[PDB]
Amino acid sequence: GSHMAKTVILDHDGNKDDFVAMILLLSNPKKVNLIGCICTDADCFVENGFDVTGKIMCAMHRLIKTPLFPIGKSTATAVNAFPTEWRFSAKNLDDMPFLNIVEDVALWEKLKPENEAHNGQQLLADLVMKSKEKVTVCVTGPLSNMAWCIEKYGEAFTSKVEECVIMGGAVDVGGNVFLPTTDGSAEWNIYWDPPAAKKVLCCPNIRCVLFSLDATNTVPVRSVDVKGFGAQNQYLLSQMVGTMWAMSTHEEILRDGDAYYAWDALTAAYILEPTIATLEPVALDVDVSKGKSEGRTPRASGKPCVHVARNPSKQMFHDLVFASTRVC
Amino acid sequence: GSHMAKTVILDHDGNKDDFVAMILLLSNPKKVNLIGCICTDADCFVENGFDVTGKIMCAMHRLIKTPLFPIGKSTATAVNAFPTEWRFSAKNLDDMPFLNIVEDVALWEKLKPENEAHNGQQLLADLVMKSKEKVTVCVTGPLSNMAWCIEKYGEAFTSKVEECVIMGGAVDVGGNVFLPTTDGSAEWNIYWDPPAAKKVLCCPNIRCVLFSLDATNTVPVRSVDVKGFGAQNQYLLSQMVGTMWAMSTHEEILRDGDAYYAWDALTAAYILEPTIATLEPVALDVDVSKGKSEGRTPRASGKPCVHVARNPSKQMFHDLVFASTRVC
Ligand SMILES: Nc1ncnc2c([C@@H]3N[C@H](CO)[C@@H](O)[C@H]3O)c[nH]c12
Ligand SMILES: Nc1ncnc2c([C@@H]3N[C@H](CO)[C@@H](O)[C@H]3O)c[nH]c12
Ligand SMILES: [Ca+2]
Ligand SMILES: [Ca+2]
Ligand code: NI
Ligand code: NI
Ligand code: NI
Ligand code: NI
Ligand code: NI
Ligand code: NI
Ligand code: NI
Repeated sequence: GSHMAKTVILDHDGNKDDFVAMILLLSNPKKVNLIGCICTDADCFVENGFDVTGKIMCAMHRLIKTPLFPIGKSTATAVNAFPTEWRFSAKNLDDMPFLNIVEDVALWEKLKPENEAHNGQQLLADLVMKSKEKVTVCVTGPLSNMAWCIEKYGEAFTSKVEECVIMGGAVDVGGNVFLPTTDGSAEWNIYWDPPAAKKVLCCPNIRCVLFSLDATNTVPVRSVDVKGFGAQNQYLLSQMVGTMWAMSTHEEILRDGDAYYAWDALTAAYILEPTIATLEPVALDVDVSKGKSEGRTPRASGKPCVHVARNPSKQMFHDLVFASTRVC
Repeated sequence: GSHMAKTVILDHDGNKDDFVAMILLLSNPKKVNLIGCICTDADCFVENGFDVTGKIMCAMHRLIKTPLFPIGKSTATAVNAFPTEWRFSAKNLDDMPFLNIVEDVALWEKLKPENEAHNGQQLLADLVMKSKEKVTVCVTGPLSNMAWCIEKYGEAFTSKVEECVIMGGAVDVGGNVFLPTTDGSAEWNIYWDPPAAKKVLCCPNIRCVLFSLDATNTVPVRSVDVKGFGAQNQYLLSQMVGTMWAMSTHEEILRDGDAYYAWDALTAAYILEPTIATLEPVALDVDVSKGKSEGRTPRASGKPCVHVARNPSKQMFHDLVFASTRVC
């Protein structure tokens, strides 16, 4: 009652924080048996995110013998697209020396054609439904794949979900989608596909834990913390996460306080440490209009939709990330 | 006639290629005795450029016992600043795990106060005038510091320069300065301070070797090459340079063919291997006007100003970069 790992699927969209989330889950096999990953063409170009997922999988398998697992490119399409500039980060990671260790590249090239054949939405449905135990789905991209599963299979899928831990939305704080067509009240993961997020977030048959901006604002990614990885540069996982975070520490300056946060990574951290945040049940009325408020997740004007994460512990997050990135 | 290392100062502005340049020079003590570095607040924020210069110097000193050396922040200011977004690269590098190894960070905090007192321009003049050998000055940022020295000390300075190997200009090809007020004909290093450039490039008392876009267009930083560093991830210098390049391989897509190149690195490569390119003597009419063609370096309607690098060897560049990055 403590020695059995949770079965987990990571449903991501391939930016730096998604892969830090992936590394936190995969680096902790005592707690997490990662049985598959989905990548969506949202905050990455899916082929890049796909390759990076495969090569992280292969490196961890090489170093600490975590299992290999199916990886599937979702064919979900945007309602509203991410800024193209942000979506290149998976290509940069694909080219990094830590993701081009020769043994890792060889194994991934052997495994790629089989994973190529998967459709990511069907894979999420198949992995959950074929799992012996209930599965925790960690969603760090849009909710498009979860919605597709719910629509297609209803309770035959949702009854096999333990919980869905989700990075998305903004409840009692401002959004982070700043465009001439928007009011700034929406968060990006929701904005990408609002109807998907409405279908999932208020589906009565799943437990949704929601790491909204309310909580993710507590963990800015800053230089003074990032420099910490230097002391443990001999570990591949510190090189990876250290580099991933270092690639982002200027964004707060460049965008005038609109920081890069460890959004996805904190979300995944909850799976690893359930006491890192307290939960608050909330009813949500997800805005699916095509006005300026598109994508907003305001409290409904009302039975709870989601358990909203509150007051996350910066210190626990820090200790998990640094301990995890010393694993190998 | 080959066993005596050249005496070199790197006069740079702190971007990823400036540092790959610094690395090619410092990793090859048999060929190059690096006696100083100047950093200008142009394609970086100077405090970041300064720190990264120091920590690279400290890392190489620890690993292969290359000498320490003075480093100074120039007080040169922009006529036309680099795009702000580009300038943050040295902040990202400052935060990288390979540039935060405890021993190197500790040595650099010990040396920083003494280097902080230096004035970049004054340091450049002092080092050249006090050298026993004539000094090859590698310039990979704007020409502001060379122009200051030539102006203040005349022959006192210029007679102590072997040659100035400069990244700048575009002679028979287009520029890379793409702004609402410019015609695309000028190159960034010249455009940052055109009068300084005009003062050095046609200075009758200095040999200038110019790596303009004509040559540098041969060495785009491309994923298929960058992925090679993975095979060398055990060497610190391949982690640095592989990461520096992998941070930039997306730019060719992002700016629709306007690629990231190994501009400054090829410039330094010439100092290491003079047969990497051939030289053509060319008189230049550097444009200092405030219109569309500000910063252009056209052929003049004259005695040679510079010796322009031509048809650089892509293969020799590759072999030198990959050999140098296995040094430690
Ligand atoms: N500036 C930025 N650069 C790259 N990615 C992102 C995101 C992505 N969307 C979620 C948080 O809004 C989280 O899943 C991020 O991966 C938001 N802002 C970003
Ligand atoms: N896109 C870009 N990102 C970052 N830096 C640069 C430069 C800098 N200017 C010179 C080439 O024009 C070279 O010395 C570079 O360091 C040009 N384009 C850049
Ligand atoms: Ca994400
Ligand atoms: Ca430069
Ligand atoms: Ni147990
Ligand atoms: Ni399969
Ligand atoms: Ni710590
Ligand atoms: Ni600003
Ligand atoms: Ni000799
Ligand atoms: Ni001094
Ligand atoms: Ni384009």
